[PDB]
Amino acid sequence: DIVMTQSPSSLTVTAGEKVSMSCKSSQSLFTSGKQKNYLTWYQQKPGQPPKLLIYWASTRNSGLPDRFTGSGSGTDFTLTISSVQAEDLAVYYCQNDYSYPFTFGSGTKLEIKRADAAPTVSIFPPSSEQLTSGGASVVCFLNNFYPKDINVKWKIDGSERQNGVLNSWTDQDSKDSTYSMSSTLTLTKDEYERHNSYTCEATHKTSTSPIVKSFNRN
Amino acid sequence: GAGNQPGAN
Amino acid sequence: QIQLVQSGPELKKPGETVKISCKASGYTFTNYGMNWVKQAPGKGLKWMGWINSNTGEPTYAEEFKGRFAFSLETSASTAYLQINNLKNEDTATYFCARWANCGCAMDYWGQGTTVTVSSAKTTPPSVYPLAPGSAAQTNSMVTLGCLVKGYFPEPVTVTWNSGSLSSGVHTFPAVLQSDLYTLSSSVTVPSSTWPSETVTCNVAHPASSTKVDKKIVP
Repeated sequence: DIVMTQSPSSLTVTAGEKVSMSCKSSQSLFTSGKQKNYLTWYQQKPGQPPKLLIYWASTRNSGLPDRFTGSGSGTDFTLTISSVQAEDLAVYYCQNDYSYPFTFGSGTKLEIKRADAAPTVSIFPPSSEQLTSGGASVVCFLNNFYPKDINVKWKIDGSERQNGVLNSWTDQDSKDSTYSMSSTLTLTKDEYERHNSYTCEATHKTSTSPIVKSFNRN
Repeated sequence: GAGNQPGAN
Repeated sequence: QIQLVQSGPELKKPGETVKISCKASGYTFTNYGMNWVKQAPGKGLKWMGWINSNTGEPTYAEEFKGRFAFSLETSASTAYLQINNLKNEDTATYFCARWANCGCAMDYWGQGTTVTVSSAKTTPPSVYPLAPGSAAQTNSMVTLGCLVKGYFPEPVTVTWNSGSLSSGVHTFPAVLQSDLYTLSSSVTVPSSTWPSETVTCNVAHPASSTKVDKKIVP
């Protein structure tokens, strides 16, 4: 079958710069009969289905912004974005459309470099609907930071706990290019109610001292 | 116009 | 107004049979063939095959012969994908995609159908509000959230104010601590807006059919 090789696998740019990504094919996709290259470029944003960008290796799909340019012929093809915006965060795929099987490439992932940003940290005690149910989950949101690398510690009465904590990172944001993460510490009812002070502390690249949020029992 | 005849053939 | 609407997410056990529909609207159904594309979680696109909307004859890729079947219902303008003898490698999102009028690209795509294969049973979630302990002093912004715990399987759709509150939302990816998933979502609104105006967390778990609106009052 025809193998479609995509390069680079991943690349990271600041908004406003130009990028180029390559798609090479195992067999030629040019037919002289219509004088067209049967290669397609699709874009897939996080969580969405793939969106058609360029067919016939150079023709834009209707409504496409003019920063996207397809190029190339035969076996070697290129997709170019003139000035990347934060919404251009995506995986770009090429597809052989010459012959069966109509195979895809492995894709090129486009990520964004932003300025450094400290997380906005929020701590939340468990709901009464959960507390009367016997469970408890204390939640900590660390929103809109860059870069993705971050560390969270949980302090119960000053002593640090790591058991029963779950962490989750969002993807890079399509509008402000930041990352966010949530940390959830899940305990039982009486274990939560037999201590008073709960502290969520966050260490990031932006500050040498950690950002600390806390609460007490009213 | 097809659509149901895809590719170079 | 060309639209491809696929059926909802499915949870099956290993060895069973699943049928995904893809209903087409806005165009003449028998002039465009229907492709099927598989996407395993965190992976790329794999073209599975296509079905000719005029003849009914399907063509499948080599990995997808034997356990996969394409079908048509021209009276309803619908394409069908059937997967027999489900394995854990079939856990993926499956897209239907219409062949373009050029014969060279996939013009329009369905939203995707997530098929999850697991022996675990469907359990509805518990939804809890996440309110700040201390009122806003001079920060001018308030962060709120809601926590969805103990659900299986994925996915759940979390919106705020029925989609009207969409800027400042972070929905975090679910983590599977046990055989149950837990997800959390955060919204950041101005301190003038809340608590004067209402904000509600809308959660949909279609496998259990558990649409829930919850206000975040206290």
